[PDB]
Amino acid sequence: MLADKESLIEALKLALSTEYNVKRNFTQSVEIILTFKGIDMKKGDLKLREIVPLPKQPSKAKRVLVVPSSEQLEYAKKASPKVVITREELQKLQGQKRPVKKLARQNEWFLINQESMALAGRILGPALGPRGKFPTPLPNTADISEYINRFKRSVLVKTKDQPQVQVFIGTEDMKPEDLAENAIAVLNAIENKAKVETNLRNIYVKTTMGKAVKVKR
Amino acid sequence: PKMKTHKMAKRRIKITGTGKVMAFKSGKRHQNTGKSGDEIRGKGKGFVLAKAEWARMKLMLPR
Amino acid sequence: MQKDLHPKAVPCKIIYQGQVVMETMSTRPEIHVDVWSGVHPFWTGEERFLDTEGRVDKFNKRFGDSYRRGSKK
Amino acid sequence: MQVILLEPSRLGKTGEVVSVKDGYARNWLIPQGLAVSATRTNMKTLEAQLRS
RNA sequence: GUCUGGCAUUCAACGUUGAGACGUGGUGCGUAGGAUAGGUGGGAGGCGAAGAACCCUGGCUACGGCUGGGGGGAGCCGCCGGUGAAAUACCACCCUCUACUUUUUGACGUUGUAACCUGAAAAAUCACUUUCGGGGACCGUGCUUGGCGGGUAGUUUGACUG
RNA sequence: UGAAAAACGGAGGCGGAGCGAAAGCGAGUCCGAAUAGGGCGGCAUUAGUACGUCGGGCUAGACUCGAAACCAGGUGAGCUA
RNA sequence: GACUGUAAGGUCGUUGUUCGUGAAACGAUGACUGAAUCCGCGCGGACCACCGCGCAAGGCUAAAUACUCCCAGUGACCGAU
RNA sequence: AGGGAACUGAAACAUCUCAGUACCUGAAGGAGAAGAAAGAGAAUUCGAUUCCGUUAGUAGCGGCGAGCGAACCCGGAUCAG
Repeated sequence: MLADKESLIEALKLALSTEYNVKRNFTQSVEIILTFKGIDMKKGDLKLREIVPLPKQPSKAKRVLVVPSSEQLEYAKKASPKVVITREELQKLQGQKRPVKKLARQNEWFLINQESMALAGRILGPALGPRGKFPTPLPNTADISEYINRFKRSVLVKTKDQPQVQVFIGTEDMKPEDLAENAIAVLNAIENKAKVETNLRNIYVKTTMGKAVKVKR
Repeated sequence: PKMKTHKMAKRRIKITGTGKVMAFKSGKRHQNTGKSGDEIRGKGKGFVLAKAEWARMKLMLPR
Repeated sequence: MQKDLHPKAVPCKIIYQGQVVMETMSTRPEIHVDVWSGVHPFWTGEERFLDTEGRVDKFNKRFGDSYRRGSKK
Repeated sequence: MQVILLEPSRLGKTGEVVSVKDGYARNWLIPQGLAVSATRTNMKTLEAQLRS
């Protein structure tokens, strides 16, 4: 509960201007970055690794890689992420060397079927130290498809070693004012689940590639 | 009205019943203890003889 | 009677009974003292309900500059 | 209390929640032409004394 | 009681050694990486009429580094690079660590006036003191400390005992 | 209830196996490298307890009185000054 | 019936509390700190972790508990040093 | 509440027991005083003060000395804003 609903108003919503940002070719996204005091990470309280997808449906946000089977292949590509294989017909990512680092670096969220923790796990998942990626389960249904859509447009906050509450949320061109409850269903949402209440540092916010702004208590 | 002197309400206080009462033998212990080997095996309720009449005002009500 | 401070004052308690160089360490101390005292504040003021002369206090003017009764000097 | 200021001629002039002197604004900086805050007009007249 | 230190009814300044923070930020030599690494999210363009490749040159170098101006004036930098515990800048970065543009802090010496007290005017030594000269942070009360102190207090000062 | 009462009443403690710093253990027990020993349920074993007058004692000056001395308050100093 | 019954924790020095004060929070004062500001805040006898309950902020609450100047009545006391 | 010693005991003897007691001073009714809260408890319960009943005469305190002494379970008057 960093703050009530009215927090990501003048905090994360600014890109259209002049001296501020830059007038590139296409509209960019929005950033949320803070600055912490020190470091501590193995017994008490950090590492924000939550399951926080997103209600509304934006556009092509993050990417996903799937390792289904032979009975769940085409029904696991309804989002055009990057590339999806099968089970038996999939043994190319365990023979070469360097080419292996092309299916793990540019894929944020994962939607790996519950039947693949090795064929793609220690090969293109938890091994990614910097990116901090891993495999996550799926709901309990005999069908696996829509979960793919309700997972790419999502936003994850990888744990690592950077002093800043990086909280991706979407973009900025349609109706950024859509933080009526979506933004409230991300950070503010996590309060009836995690174990927190007080003491993180100051809160900062800013524009993309121009300057930096501030937030409030 | 009975105060029960807590100090010597510690040590030996427990009651027996229909035989003999306990005590404390107490040697010397502490430092320079490099000799002796008998009382080393004799310490706890070292019975005195019968002088357990004084001690009563030490305790004698809900231990 | 226009003696004690109008506010709340301090007197009517306060004694001593301390020791002399010994605070649990080597040798059980004696005692040596067991007598009386008291405390009072200071001056400066203006007006409040019921004028007479003025006595006020110490810790009663610092934040004591709101609960007035009719003044502006 | 909230300090604030508007009558200059001495160290800037704007408002501020800072008190260098030991609370002695209203005890010398008021009976010689000043004012030095003493009211609530800085939760209005501190928003409502700057517009246009 | 008397002798000494500590903050407030002692305010801006002033010649100041020390000290904390905010601000740029800022030492780090395991080769190599266009390049000698404890950095993350965003990223498609970073510097430059507040003057930018390149050169001269002064200061702490277990031989890394910290800045200016001028000499050349419109030229130097992100991406499929490799390797490294990590690939990077732009907004941040904590560590042993720093010199100030602001602020606060024992101050030594120096002007002025907002605690204060001693000499005219309204029933004349108080109480208002009305413009009072005045000097002014000193005089002092608080809690704490050390010393002295029979000034004052409670006790001991042992006992044996041919 | 009520010129007696009283049953109703397990708040409750004492007796109760114990030992052990206690923990905890256990009809048996503190030692540690443990048939050999002190206490105990034990036991040729009371497992009891309440009322009363009563042996000594106890919380109180409570066997009483006899001391000049320490204090709070209050009263004149017309005694010597 | 004549009125209108609903606007501060803390340090150092310490008093208490059963706690002679130190191996302990908790009333509060001597000079310094008026922070938190709500899934924030007060403590479980210092603190760590989790629970429990209560929230600045001012009082009223009759009834019993404890009292004994007067009016009836009441007790196995004295006897007008 | 402002209130504050003290002969005694510890076989004498400044922390102490007397205690907050003697005395002074302020209040009103013959009722004021605590009494509905940043609470007691502790199985993952219970609400408004005090008294005595039982505990606990336990925990602690403590020239570690005599000694003072809650909360854990209990009755009623009261289990009301």
